[PDB]
Amino acid sequence: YIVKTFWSGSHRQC
Amino acid sequence: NMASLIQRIARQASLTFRAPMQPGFPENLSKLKSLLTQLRAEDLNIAPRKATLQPLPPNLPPVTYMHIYETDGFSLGVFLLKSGTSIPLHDHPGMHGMLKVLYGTVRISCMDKLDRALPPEQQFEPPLQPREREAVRPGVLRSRAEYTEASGPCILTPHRDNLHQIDAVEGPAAFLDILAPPYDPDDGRDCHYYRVLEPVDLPREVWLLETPQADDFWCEGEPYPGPKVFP
Ligand SMILES: [Cl-]
Ligand SMILES: [Cl-]
Ligand SMILES: [Co+2]
Repeated sequence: YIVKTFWSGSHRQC
Repeated sequence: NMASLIQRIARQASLTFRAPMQPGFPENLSKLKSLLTQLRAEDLNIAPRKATLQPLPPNLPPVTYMHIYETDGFSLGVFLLKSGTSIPLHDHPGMHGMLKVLYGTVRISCMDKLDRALPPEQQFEPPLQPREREAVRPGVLRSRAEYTEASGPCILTPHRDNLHQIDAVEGPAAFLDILAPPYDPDDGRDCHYYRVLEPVDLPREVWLLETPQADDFWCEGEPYPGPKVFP
């Protein structure tokens, strides 16, 4: 899934 | 009577990042660097992690992140790299960054985009597809060195060393990272990944191709065990 993180931007967290 | 070192780092980061233009910035950045130079893994209650010598199963991430604090001005946390892993080459658009190795050894490769067309006869290995040949852009490889907890902090800025790749060398490694401002995809500040291309001494010109986040790279959060940063 994609999460908008402040620590690596748009991140595919999987 | 004395706040924890990580509290003091967060306070100084807030003062420092509220760009080059502001006055007092260089002095505040120097003070922040001196605080980071003093930081050790034990100050964050993080024990150094050593290799398992076992393969990494497909369901676990190669890298994890411990969140410490974030404001609109900066983000503060720890990235923890397992043995044999890398954070692929990426940029930090319009951002400053500061990194301090906590344990282990990392190889940091530092690069910048040069702001040109690929010459028609140029070839790479592996060969590029047509859409990739259209998209490649010139860059400069500025440095490629190994860093440990004794190296002191590494800095990047919007226009220098803004692209970096971070490899865990001979086992797990971890580093504290400060980004300022943090990423903000909805504000148009996102993280872009790149490949450096080998055609067929530093600084030297290279070719850069923007690429999706690698299939075998992602990062998951894990609990931060150290002293807490309080408003
Ligand atoms: Cl206090
Ligand atoms: Cl090619
Ligand atoms: Co980075």
